[PDB]
Amino acid sequence: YADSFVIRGNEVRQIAPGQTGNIADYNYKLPDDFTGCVIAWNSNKLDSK
Amino acid sequence: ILSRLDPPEAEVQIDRLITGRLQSLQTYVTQQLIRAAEIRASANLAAT
Repeated sequence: YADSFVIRGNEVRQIAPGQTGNIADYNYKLPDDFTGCVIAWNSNKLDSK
Repeated sequence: ILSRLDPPEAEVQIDRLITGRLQSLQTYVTQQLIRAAEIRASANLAAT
């Protein structure tokens, strides 16, 4: 499964098992027993104006 | 542990408690089998 979305750099740390915050509590929660990967890159050139 | 720490870590520390307590309990059972043979040896002599 490939899940993709956009967040602030500050919040990439929440895309990981056992974290808290607006993102992990209300938007995208990973389970405690997670067996995959997280890939994140900066996209100022594309998603800001 | 589980309440104040972090679940991923609590699991490893609880497994250490489980292993240590299991080893204690297994030691108890081994010594009961060794002692049970002594009581049976005595009971065989008393029956004789």
